[PDB]
Amino acid sequence: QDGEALFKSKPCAACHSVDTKMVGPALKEVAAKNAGVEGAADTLALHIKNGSQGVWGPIPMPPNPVTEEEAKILAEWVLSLK
Ligand code: HEC
Repeated sequence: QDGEALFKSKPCAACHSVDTKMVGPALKEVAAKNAGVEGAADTLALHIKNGSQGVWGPIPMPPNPVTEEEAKILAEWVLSLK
């Protein structure tokens, strides 16, 4: 309740997903990509605010209105997804 709920209010669900997918790699598939790199939370923060591409597909992710506070938490729950 201190990590998943945030993903809800966060439009990250509109594009990303938890047990499926639509545009970007579901945090589940992404968690496995940055799993070995548990310290990937810092790299994601730079890929979320300034968007990022080539890491998954030719679809650059538009910058989202997220700060370091929400970007950090959301990054902690995404890494703890599984
Ligand atoms: C559709 C406009 C998206 C919304 C809304 C959010 N994200 Fe996204 N994200 C999107 C795409 C298409 C991609 C893949 C980009 C690529 O080419 O690889 C992503 C990727 C991420 C990642 C991983 C970045 C990487 O591994 O290099 C993260 C950590 C991520 N997105 C986070 C994130 C958050 C927290 C969002 C809500 C603020 C969010 N995304 C929304 C597309 C879209």
